[PDB]
Amino acid sequence: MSQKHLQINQTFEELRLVTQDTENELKKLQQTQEYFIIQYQESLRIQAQFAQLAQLSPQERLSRETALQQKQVSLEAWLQREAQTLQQYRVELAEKHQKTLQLLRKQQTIILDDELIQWKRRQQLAGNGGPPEGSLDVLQSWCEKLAEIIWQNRQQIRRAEHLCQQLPIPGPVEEMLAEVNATITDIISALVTSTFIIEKQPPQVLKTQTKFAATVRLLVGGKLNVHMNPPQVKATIISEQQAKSLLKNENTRNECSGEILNNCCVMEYHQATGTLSAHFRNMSLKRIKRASVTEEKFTVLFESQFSVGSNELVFQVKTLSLPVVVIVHGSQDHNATATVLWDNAFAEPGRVPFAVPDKVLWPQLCEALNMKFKAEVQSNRGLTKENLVFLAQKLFNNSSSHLEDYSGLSVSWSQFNRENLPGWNYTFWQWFDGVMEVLKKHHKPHWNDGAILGFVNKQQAHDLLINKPDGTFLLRFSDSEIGGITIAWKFDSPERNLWNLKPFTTRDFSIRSLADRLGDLSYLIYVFPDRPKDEVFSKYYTPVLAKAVDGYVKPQIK
Ligand SMILES: CN(C)C(=O)CCN(C(=O)[C@@H]1CCCN1C(=O)[C@@H](NC(=O)c1cc2cc(C(F)(F)P(=O)(O)O)ccc2s1)C(C)(C)C)c1ccc(-c2nccs2)cc1
Repeated sequence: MSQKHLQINQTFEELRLVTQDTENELKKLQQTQEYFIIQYQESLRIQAQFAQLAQLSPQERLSRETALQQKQVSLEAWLQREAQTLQQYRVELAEKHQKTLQLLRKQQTIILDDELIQWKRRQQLAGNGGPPEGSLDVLQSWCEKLAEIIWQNRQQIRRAEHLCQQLPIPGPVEEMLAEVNATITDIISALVTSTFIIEKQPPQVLKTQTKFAATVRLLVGGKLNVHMNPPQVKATIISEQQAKSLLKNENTRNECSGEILNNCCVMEYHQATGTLSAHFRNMSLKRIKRASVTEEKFTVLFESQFSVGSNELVFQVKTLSLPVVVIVHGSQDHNATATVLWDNAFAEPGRVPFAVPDKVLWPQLCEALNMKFKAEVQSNRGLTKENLVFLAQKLFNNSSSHLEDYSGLSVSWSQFNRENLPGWNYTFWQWFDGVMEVLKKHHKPHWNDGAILGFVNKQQAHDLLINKPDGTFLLRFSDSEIGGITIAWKFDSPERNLWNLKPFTTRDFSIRSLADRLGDLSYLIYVFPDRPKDEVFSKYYTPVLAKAVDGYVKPQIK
């Protein structure tokens, strides 16, 4: 276990102990108050006995009167001392409650403002291919203890308040309790609202009329008996503007930007795991309301209303999903992805709904592109420092081959996916995404195997192959054709020594695969640097299969 995590567990055990201590004190204080009340009635009976001396022999009366006086004077003195003891125990209990609430405040800030935020950030980067955020198991186990400890303390101070109503003692206790109560309502509000979270986000590139899912959960749901009357959670699609004003409490009526089919779900309690979660499995976007379409951000607002405890402590919880870009056609998916990638990667913590920086530094963009690239190609072979130099030369229209020279250069959103690259009809994102699309669709094994060098220009291709045996070739990414793969090969000749074949695209690869095509060209012998062609591609050569129409009753490879 981590050291930061062990300290959290140490504090939970410390908080449990001090809450037991105030429970014991409150039981002692209830006994003192009850005994004091019996003794107060004993003082009224001394008075009643004095009135019963009216019918007594004044010789015997003298004895029974001095005795009643000695009893009254001592019981009166005891009662007065006991009254200050009751006030002192009530102050020492309020001080103890104030002390544990401050330790609980520090503990809750760690759980909610750091550990939960880290998990949410991990879930946010996972949308770009980052490593999975992991189970909410730990955050739930911690939030359960926050709920259990704040509740135990609230019911202790409700019991203390009953005692004060039963026997009021004016003084500093009344304002110490008024303060402890304010601290409790803040802790409970922050805990309830902050633990209503999306476990499984909806798709960030969302086509209308397409089934989609999301999972919301209340981390403290089982501990505060919210599972008793499981609340209905409703999902609505809202705009970036509607989200901004929603958080500033300017929601006019019930603002929304479209309709979600099957947008209602009742939370389900799972006794074994203690989890209270709404699983929306069949949501669908029926319509969307507009104001680029691929730059327009929406969010799925999940809201619910429930109360904590037998009585009415009602909470209205709201949680916004990570921004979503709504497409209708499917061809819009590529540009929508850039808007999502920029948001997921560069959102500053604590931002107002969907504010992103205009510019980032080249190494920040590199981290985002490499994370996306490996998720798309499904490989651990990502963008090397050389590949980054190639993309930096392309993006900045620079000649440097030193990655360090690009360190302090900034890429704006328009430089990434608005303005086209010099002398081209496409943006840097459209070029990079075109490479990912061609690799993902047909060449995942080839990319993983090292068979596609790709991120080299014509001059780099020339200088790598110049001193290689004839038939040495590399597969490169085409500049002129988005999603294109061109063969560069060396073969000594009078005109040129290096040659670039016409690039292939997914349409060509659907008719005949890259491996089948390379296998047909007998003049391609070595895959750069010196790997025999069949060694790298033979695994993927289509074995010619005979057909049923040609008279073959059993499958046959002809
Ligand atoms: C059939 N067979 C046995 C063969 O050997 C035929 C091979 N073949 C050829 O000869 C073809 C036939 C016509 C001339 N051809 C050429 O390739 C000639 N070259 C070129 O035409 C070009 C090279 C490049 C490179 C690029 C780039 F590198 F990608 P970029 O980064 O600037 O974008 C861009 C444009 C061109 S045009 C040449 C001879 C080699 C000079 C072959 C190549 C590709 C295709 C395609 N089919 C489906 C799509 S592309 C079919 C024919």
